Amino acid sequence: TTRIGYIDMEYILENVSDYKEAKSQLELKAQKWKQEIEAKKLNINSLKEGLKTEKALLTKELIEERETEIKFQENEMLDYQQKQFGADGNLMRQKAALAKPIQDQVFTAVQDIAEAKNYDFIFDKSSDLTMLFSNKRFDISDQVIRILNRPAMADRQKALDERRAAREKLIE
Amino acid sequence: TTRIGYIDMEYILENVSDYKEAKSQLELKAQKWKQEIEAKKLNINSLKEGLKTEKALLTKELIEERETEIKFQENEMLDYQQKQFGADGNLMRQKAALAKPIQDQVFTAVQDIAEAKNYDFIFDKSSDLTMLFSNKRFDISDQVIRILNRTD
Amino acid sequence: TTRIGYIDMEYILENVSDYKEAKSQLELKAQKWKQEIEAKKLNINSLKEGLKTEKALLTKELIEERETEIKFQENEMLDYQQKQFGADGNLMRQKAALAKPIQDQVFTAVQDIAEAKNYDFIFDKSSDLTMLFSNKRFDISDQVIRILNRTDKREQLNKKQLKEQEAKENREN
Amino acid sequence: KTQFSVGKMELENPPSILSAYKYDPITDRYIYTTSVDGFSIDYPLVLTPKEYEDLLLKESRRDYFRKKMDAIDGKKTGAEAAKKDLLPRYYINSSLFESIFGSNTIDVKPTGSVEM
Amino acid sequence: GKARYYDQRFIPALEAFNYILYKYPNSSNIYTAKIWREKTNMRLGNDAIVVKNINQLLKKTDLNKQTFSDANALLAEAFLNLEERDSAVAKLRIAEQFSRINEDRARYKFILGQMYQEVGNKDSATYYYDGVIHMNRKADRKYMMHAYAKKAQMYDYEKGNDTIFLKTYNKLVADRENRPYYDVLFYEMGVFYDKKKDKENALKFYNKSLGRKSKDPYLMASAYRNIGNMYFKNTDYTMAAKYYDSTL
Amino acid sequence: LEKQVPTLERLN
Ligand SMILES: *[C@H]1O[C@H](CO)[C@@H](O)[C@H](O)[C@@H]1O
Ligand SMILES: *[C@H]1O[C@H](CO)[C@@H](O)[C@H](O)[C@@H]1O
Ligand SMILES: *[C@H]1O[C@H](CO)[C@@H](O)[C@H](O)[C@@H]1O
Ligand SMILES: *[C@H]1O[C@H](CO)[C@@H](O)[C@H](O)[C@@H]1O
Repeated sequence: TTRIGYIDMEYILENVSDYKEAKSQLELKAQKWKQEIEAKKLNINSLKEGLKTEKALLTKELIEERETEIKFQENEMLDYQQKQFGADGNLMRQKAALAKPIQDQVFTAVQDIAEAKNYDFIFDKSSDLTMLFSNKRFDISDQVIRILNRPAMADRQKALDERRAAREKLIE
Repeated sequence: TTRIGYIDMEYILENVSDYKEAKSQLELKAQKWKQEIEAKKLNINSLKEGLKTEKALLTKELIEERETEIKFQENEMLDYQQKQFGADGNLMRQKAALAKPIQDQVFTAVQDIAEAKNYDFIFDKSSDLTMLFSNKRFDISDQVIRILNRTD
Repeated sequence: TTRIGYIDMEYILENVSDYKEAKSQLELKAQKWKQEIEAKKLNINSLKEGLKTEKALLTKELIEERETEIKFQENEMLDYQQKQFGADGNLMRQKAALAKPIQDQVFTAVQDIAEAKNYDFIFDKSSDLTMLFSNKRFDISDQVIRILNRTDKREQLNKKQLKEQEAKENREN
Repeated sequence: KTQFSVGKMELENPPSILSAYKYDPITDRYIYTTSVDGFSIDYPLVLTPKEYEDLLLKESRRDYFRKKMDAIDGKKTGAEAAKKDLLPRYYINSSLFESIFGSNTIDVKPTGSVEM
Repeated sequence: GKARYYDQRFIPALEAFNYILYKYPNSSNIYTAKIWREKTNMRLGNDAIVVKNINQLLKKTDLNKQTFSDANALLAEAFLNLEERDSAVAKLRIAEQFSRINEDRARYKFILGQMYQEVGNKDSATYYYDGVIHMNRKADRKYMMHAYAKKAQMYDYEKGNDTIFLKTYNKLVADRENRPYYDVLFYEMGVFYDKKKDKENALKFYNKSLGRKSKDPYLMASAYRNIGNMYFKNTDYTMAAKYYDSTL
Repeated sequence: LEKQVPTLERLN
């Protein structure tokens, strides 16, 4: 009265092209952010070199003012890095936005199969919790993939009956 | 004959107490500490660059003391980072003090419910990575929440 | 309905004597490596003190050679420390490889137990925190430990015992 | 309808974002840092020996089990290489299985002439 | 398991041996599986466990002579990894005593001689090297020729008889069966003449060893370096530099 | 010297 199946999301996502496209888009966005940060680093290094080339000529007040300007630029860089790659913003949001459609398709397929087969829980075989044994007939990964990408005597007798029916129907 | 339930630890934690606001405050403090560490790293790098610029004018003796000062600053930053962000202390200790009494109370309530109602397995759905789908009929978190609220 | 069993890998590893002895030997080897690192540090400090004591009597070239030798010794010590105690160093890699044969034996025993007793799923309870409450009736860890001890302390049957076993198993035909 | 409690699936970090453990011998600690180009994305996690060791052993055991059952299953794009280090009890491969004849091809051909 | 072991894939080999010990209690290969599991563990760096388990097995098993020798060789290797020279020597002595394969016996006697020479016991080292020599054609000639080389290394330069040594090694190096090892012999002779302060003969025999084209790079390098040192100690630094360039 | 040639070029 309580049935459990498993999904093995790694294998399923290996068979979805949208997953690879989303990974490529995320990598492209990360590269764009890295290029912007590198441009800011180049500007800051140019400012540092400009201050260094005159550190032995001007007085202390000008040196201190230029150092404060450099520190302000570095703080602006740190703020930009925390905004782009930080723990909240423009990377978590981008990841969630890219993963929302794939999650929608995969979870719609999984929910359809779970409702059809009356499963109460659907574990993930590729998660942190490891199953050393699985009954292998509760694995619904192949059915999910098919949905996304869209007693030998008895078998022999069924094949013979199907052949007879097909041969009878084809000629008439 | 096998009876299985599950709980959502995050949902119970948010319902019984003001866990979200305290967690957000702790996250803000941790971000402030991380920014302080980054500022210390920037200051150390600036000191290293300044020492590198002035080497000929030095007697190799003030160079030694400047290197020791830089090493002292680096060690101070490292010990501050370990104290604030160690596996035990000032972030993990604060998070533990935030979520440990309620976690122990939830564990005790879950054990009591399991013994009384003869549950065989109680799963924790809070990870959201394992346990992708749950029937929500084998959900005992309202019972855990009511048991927690019964205690003052 | 589904039948669920589980093991506790930490418990199983705790109840295996050879694993504990191997871990102790690994700790002893790590202590020996730390002593070697301390000896390297002592040599480096002796070189630095020797250079400092007579730094005035040396020319610039000789000072440069002594400083390069000290830097080479320091870099060698750092390389040895990273190679032995790094995140993927000798110590950590050898620690991770200790339980692999035990994991193989546990996996085989779990497959056999789940075949024998009609278990649909067997979980590793210690892999994550998903399993909050687990009834001890479904814990097959002690059975796995019994199996592991049985294969560890195996004994070859005698000629009389082998003949008796052949006669017993040949009674079907 | 059964009103499922849906979990979640998320993308992993792009390869440009490194995430690694570094051993600091000055304090004898292991620091986990997730950085893009040296900028710590989250809080560093510094642990003692026997604190890094427990987590490393846990993840290594999990990875060993996962790789073994991935090799057993076979449909994971890389399980064929790992099948060699498997116990042959857990899989059957057809490369060393042959039919009554080595293949199903028929190649017996005639050459010459016939006269009436 | 054996094929995986000799392929140096030790974890799967151990898995196969453990499966033998787990699934087949009525098998007649239980002791062979145990010994193979122990040597796989030794290859995995568990020498203390290997010593414990092999001692347990050898306590009451009265197993076959060849497997007894194999177990003692495994014990000797495990003790070597534990840095216990005396235990390794005793175990290798037992393994050589109980061995039935002539190649293994010659290798074990050579390793025993090497152990005693490393410790400094030239009497026992000479005993075991002479034991290798006494196995004349029952084993590979490399063991006998290198035993002669190591006997030359342990020559007593204060009280030893130069005439007997010279006649023995001249007879050795004027033999057709010893050609593939002439270099190893020639170098040794040069070393002898190097330590008797006879630079002409030392240079001649070093040159002979070099002209033998050893195919072992370190023997060629050692001969070049020894000639370079002979020239350096003679205040001839141009030739010393040339020969150092040669050995580099 | 080559670090101060640019500021020599720079004027006003
Ligand atoms: C191996 O055996 C030697 C002598 O047999 C001992 O001295 C050693 O301590 C180890 O037990
Ligand atoms: C090795 O063997 C020689 C000859 O048997 C002994 O004299 C020596 O003391 C060591 O035991
Ligand atoms: C070795 O001994 C012979 C005589 O036995 C000597 O003639 C020779 O010079 C060397 O001393
Ligand atoms: C080093 O020097 C020796 C001297 O003869 C050469 O034979 C060798 O080829 C290398 O040039």
